[PDB]
Amino acid sequence: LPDLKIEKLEEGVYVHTSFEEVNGWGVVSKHGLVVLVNTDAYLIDTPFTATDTEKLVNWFVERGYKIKGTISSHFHSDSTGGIEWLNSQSIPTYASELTNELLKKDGKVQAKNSFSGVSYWLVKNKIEVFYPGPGHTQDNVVVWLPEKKILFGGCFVKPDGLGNLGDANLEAWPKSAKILMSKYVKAKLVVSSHSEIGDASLLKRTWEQAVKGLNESK
Ligand SMILES: [Zn+2]
Ligand SMILES: [Zn+2]
Repeated sequence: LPDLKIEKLEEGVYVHTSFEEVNGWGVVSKHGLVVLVNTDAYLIDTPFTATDTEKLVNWFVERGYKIKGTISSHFHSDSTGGIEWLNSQSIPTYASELTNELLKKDGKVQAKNSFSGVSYWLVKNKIEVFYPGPGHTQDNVVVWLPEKKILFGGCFVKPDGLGNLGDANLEAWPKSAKILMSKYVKAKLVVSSHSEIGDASLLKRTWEQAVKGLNESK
């Protein structure tokens, strides 16, 4: 099983990539980010496991950084698997109240901090959490970095195919995807969960795949 990967994307922005093996899929990988605000560090999604989340934390803590908060883009374990351990560490965890509501239903540990609004600033003018509408899941949120013009779209951004439809809203995804496009028309980079990095075109490609996957389902 490949090691938790950490790669500097640019100043103050790192992509963490963790790995899971699941029968009927082989070895799956998952991208999140760590975002620095000066010497404050923020986790955008957690690794699948407590153990990899710890490694991720330690890596930055040992380099001097203070883990100030974590935000999970949706309720599925590939974003939320580390929440429990981080809670036991008194490292502050966030999720929208819908994500938290869905985590509870799933029998999962909830984030300690939440918010009810479409938009929420985790750091004043530096980290914005935004809910486009239902897509991959009812609750999926994106994370925007205004200074850098980087959008982490989580599993909502699916330019090459929609992936797991298990909890999806095919009816709503096209609308949500358009809302996303209209909000962040000047994105320079778009980091997704299971696709390589790209520019703002990825948001259009998602709208397109949403519209396709929808038609297919009828
Ligand atoms: Zn998911
Ligand atoms: Zn995913």
